[PDB]
Amino acid sequence: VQFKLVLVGDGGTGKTTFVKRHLTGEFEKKYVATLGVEVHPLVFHTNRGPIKFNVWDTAGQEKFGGLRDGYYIQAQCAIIMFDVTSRVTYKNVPNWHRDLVRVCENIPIVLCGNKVDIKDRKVKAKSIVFHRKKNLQYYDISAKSNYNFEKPFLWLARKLIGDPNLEFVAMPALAPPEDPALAAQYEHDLEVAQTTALPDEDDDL
Amino acid sequence: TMEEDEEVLYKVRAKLFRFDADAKEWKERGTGDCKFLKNKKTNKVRILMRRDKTLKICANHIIAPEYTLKPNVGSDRSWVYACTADIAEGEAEAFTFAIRFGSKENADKFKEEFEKAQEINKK
Amino acid sequence: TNLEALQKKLEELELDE
Amino acid sequence: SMEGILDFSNDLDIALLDQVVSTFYQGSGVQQKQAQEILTKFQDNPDAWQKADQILQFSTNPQSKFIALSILDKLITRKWKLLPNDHRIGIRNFVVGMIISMCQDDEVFKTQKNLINKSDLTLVQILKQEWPQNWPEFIPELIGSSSSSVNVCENNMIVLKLLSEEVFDFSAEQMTQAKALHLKNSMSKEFEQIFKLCFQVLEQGSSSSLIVATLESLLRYLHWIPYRYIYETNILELLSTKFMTSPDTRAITLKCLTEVSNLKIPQDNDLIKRQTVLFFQNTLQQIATSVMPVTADLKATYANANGNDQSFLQDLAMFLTTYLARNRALLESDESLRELLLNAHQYLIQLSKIEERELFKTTLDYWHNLVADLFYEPLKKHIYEEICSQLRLVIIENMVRPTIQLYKSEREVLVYLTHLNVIDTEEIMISKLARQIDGSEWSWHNINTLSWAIGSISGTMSEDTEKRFVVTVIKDLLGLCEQKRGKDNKAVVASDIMYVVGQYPRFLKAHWNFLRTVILKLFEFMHETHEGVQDMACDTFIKIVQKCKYHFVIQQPRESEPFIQTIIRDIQKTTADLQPQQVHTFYKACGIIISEERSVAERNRLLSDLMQLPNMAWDTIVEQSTANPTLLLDSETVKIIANIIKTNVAVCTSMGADFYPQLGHIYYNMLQLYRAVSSMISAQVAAEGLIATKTPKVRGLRTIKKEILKLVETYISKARNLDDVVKVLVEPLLNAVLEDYMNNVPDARDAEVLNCMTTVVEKVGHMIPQGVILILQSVFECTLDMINKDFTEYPEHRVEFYKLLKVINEKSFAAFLELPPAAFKLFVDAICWAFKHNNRDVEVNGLQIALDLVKNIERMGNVPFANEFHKNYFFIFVSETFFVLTDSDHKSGFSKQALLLMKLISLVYDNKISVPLYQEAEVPQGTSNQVYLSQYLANMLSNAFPHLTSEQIASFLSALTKQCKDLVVFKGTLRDFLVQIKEVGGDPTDYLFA
Ligand SMILES: Nc1nc2c(ncn2[C@@H]2O[C@H](COP(=O)(O)OP(=O)(O)NP(=O)(O)O)[C@@H](O)[C@H]2O)c(=O)[nH]1
Ligand SMILES: [Mg+2]
Repeated sequence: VQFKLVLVGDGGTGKTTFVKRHLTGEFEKKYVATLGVEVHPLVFHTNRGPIKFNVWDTAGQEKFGGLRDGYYIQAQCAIIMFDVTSRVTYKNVPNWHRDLVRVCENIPIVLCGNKVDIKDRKVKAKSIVFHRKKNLQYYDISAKSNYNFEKPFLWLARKLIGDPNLEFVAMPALAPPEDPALAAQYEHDLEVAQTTALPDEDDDL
Repeated sequence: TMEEDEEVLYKVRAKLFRFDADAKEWKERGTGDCKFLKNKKTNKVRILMRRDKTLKICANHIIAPEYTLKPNVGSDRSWVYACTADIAEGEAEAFTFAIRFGSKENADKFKEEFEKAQEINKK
Repeated sequence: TNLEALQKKLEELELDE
Repeated sequence: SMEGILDFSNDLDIALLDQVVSTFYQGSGVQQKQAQEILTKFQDNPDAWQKADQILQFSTNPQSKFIALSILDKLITRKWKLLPNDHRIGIRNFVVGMIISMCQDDEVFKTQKNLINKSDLTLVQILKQEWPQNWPEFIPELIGSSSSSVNVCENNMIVLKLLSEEVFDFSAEQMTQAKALHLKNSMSKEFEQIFKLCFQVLEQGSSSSLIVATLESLLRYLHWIPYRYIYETNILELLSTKFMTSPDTRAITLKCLTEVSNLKIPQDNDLIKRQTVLFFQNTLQQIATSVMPVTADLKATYANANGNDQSFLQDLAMFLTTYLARNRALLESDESLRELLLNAHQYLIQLSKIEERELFKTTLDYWHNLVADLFYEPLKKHIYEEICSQLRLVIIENMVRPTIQLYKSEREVLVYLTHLNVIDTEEIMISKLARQIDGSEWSWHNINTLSWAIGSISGTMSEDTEKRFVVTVIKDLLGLCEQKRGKDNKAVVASDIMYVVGQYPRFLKAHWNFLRTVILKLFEFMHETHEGVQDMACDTFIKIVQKCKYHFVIQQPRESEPFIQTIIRDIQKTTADLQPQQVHTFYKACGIIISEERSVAERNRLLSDLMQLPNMAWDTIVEQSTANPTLLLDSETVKIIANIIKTNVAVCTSMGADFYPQLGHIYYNMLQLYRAVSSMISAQVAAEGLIATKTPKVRGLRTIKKEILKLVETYISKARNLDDVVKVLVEPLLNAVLEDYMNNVPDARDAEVLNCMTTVVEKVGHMIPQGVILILQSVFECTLDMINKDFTEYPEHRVEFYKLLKVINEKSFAAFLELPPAAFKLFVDAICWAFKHNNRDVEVNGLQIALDLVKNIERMGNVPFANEFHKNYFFIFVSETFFVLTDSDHKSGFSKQALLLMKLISLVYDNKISVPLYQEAEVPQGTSNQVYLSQYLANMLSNAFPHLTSEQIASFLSALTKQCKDLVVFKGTLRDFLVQIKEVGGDPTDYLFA
């Protein structure tokens, strides 16, 4: 049970950061623009079984657009991303939406306003209305603070499986298992690890 | 959840990091409840930690009596230690872990719960 | 008395048992 | 081996392309990944378009044909005019022919919609280039060909829909003003025949797919077509009756009628009013008989999520709110339209019960519109009394925690509704409270929601009615708390009790004995170990104080002293169990009260007594740590110092100018402490390296320095005696922070130093010209070197740096006049460096500094510094501004780039620059600056955009200089330029648009 998800939006809105947070749990602080698209399998465990998203993380910068709307062919769902600290990224939301629905005429789409963790918010909630006439689900999200970061996938999963009561459930936790030829190896890796300070030491966790 | 035959000795809010040696960088692995799960049939203690909301496993390994908690240069509320067999993302892999807590008290309390579990796992 | 009883009833607001 | 197609020396292996394409779409892993990079390079090859016709003819893979059309699209969009003419007609005939072939074959017209839609779009891209000037028979032949087959008639509706979108909906940025106007006029001229074909299809049936495609294109037309086509035909009757019955056409028809509810019509005609009433009546009738009756439970329907029910209910909410917000007055007077008015609002009532955040906000916006009108418009509220009564319950039951914006909207609607019928609002809230007491609706979420709703209507009832309401509520809440078991339940209700009383300060201010009891109760809760209680007690305390402060500063009847004295007296026992952040809130609250005392001697006495415990702890450490500086590495000692400064920050935050006596008590020793901590940080970096800046010990030391600066910032930003700031505060502050900043390694420099200096220059900058010079000397060059290597390192220093340069350029411009010429050149470089940032904070400040710097130079007049400034940096600023305007990586700053450029150009065409901007060998003598400016810009654009013709550059520059007094037109000419540089062969006459 696999579903193709295309993720579109302006460059720098955090599309790749959002995907990596779901893939590995990390938060990539650097902006390394995507070249064309990066496909990643993403699996969630639900009370209706596991659902697998094949995420097509497309490129936002025009100079790296690649096949552009060619990536949308046969997509079964999508996420449109913008940045609530950049008004131009919300102004371009109708452009991404137009290009998307011209290829995929009837798929569930989530509109996501990323980076709500930033204090100086530029796109105010009262100004975000584009999703209404287009029947998109909207969420404030932050890949940095993980605010609502699961909501877009939960909503898409409910629409794709067709069960509004679908929920995420905990994976079955197997029993974990139980040489001095590598003792000096792990000690060297631990020495450098203790001398590299953990990031974001002023955060709550 | 496959946590039926286990009892919870300790539970604490924490953030789990893994060291990217080939990048000279720490990388987050998950945030959520870190639990000391004690099996009632094999009499062994393990680490189980699940991410909030998605409930995905970011730590799954036995509290080996040979592991040593060591502080990080930039934190008074964290412990760094090496792990040789963790099955959070498949088969057992080696990781240098760091785990941070809300305060120095919880980090101290975690340390005194971590070796107490180490005493149990050698019996 | 109505506002006097209210003041006394709030004075007795306690969280324990 | 898949890299076999990238070699265009051979011939294209079509079968290999179809396999590479399917490997990318259906494969996975490394095979898909390098097939991806191969397809990108094949598509990005400038000659690939020549190989697009054999792909579209011989390939067996629809995705391959899609990619071939994409390669064509890039060619038609960017290089169509550069082609030989016969190629343009060949491509155009090939696309037309292929579309005709795909519509005749029923299995490809049904199973390859993506390919046909992409082909229709490629055709539309050609029409934008060729139509109508080189294709005047397209529309007549499209209509003629539509009568042949049904598949072509339906496909022609898709082409017209996409045409309408490209010309009217998406043209404003994608094409020049002239080209857009040309295309709009062309469609407008020939729409009469388009509407006839569309209307005939809608009236004669019968293919549902043909009907839907025709309705979809009508949706786009409604954005721009004249109103006569909608009201002077029968199409409103078709939409509101026939097409509402069939679910295939219902969704698009509802969206068409929603757009009709927005058309430009005459508000004088009595039949257009009747036609606006008529289609609404028909639509609501079809909904009641074909979809669901007005009593239906839309909340359950939406939650079941069957079929397209969610999208339909969303579209119904949009339709009703849109129509009723514009036309509900048409239904309010006629008695025969009353039931139609109320059923429609009853559908909205039912829609408002749906659990869907975004949908609720849509309906809530309409309710806000309605109840506001019933509050102000005569003879209206009696119509909606049953609607409004239901709405009160809906909003009370959906009250959110006080999203920030959503609560304000709910409060305003609920307050309007309370004005309209106080009595009905009271009984609903007391009923809901009774249902919390008997347990039928008891819930933590339900009791909190009701408390928020009760607290939101504060100030809408008369004070006497409010009194009895508050007493009834607080008494019933106290009985609820008394009756529940366990600290979890009792804490929730006690929290709600404190929230409600906090929301009614008019009640608290009229009953001192009750107010005192409340405060004394909050002091008890400040010892509660249960989580959240201490935070709630502190938040309620300062909230109540902010509104009733006067009743704590005066002596109440039958009291021996103002209650503020009683609070300060017991402050150690009251705050003994609180965390430091909570103690700071407490002290801030006390500071709010003290500032109400306008007797100076009495206010300073209360300030001295309030600050007694932190002052005693401060005098202890200042003596202990100065003799001798080892305790400053003790963890506990650093924490005590920071918490003492934070307490001073909290009190200074609420007292502002009145804080000066307490600041004088610690100021000199605090600055000395700042120096000692600064030494220890530098010593720790020396002994352990740059990693020391990340250790807890040093981070604790930097916290002290940050809090010291924040305290100074807080007072100076709010000071009233600016003279004392200048003679007492500024000079010892600069001696403490500037040299320490300058002589620290970059990783040890606190960016808060720059922010503190920004505050000082903001308020007293006009009074300390020599101090401003010393600030630049100490931080300018060393900070610039930290941030001029890339765009990422030191983000805080980056933002504070340009905030500081901005305020210095505003308040003490003479400081830059004192810089040596080499330093002033670094100033200009740093401004242009800020242009190139994508960081909006840096970019906006950098453009503002450039604009303010030019105005600073202009107001100097004809003097050697201004003349030299223009010869040295005028064209630098012109060329750097053009660069960020045209590189497509700084689009967020377009507006302020345009204005800065307009200011630079207008200077030359207003002869405000005395000197010639050229050297007298570059150009013959006597040449005006205007002539040289055009020659400089023409050469600059010719080298920066070599694909432009000289005639384009000349026409653009001619229009730009003529329009340097009209920002709206100026910006339109820049946007036209930004379009033409993306292509080859742009029409130079486009710049004559205005
Ligand atoms: N403060 C904050 N920053 C975020 C957040 N999410 C992403 N970012 C930051 O935004 C920047 C852009 O990163 P990226 O994920 O690559 O954006 P993108 O949309 O994939 N770029 P492109 O479309 O060109 O491939 C990163 O530096 C990242 O740290 C967020 O939630 N909060
Ligand atoms: Mg990316």
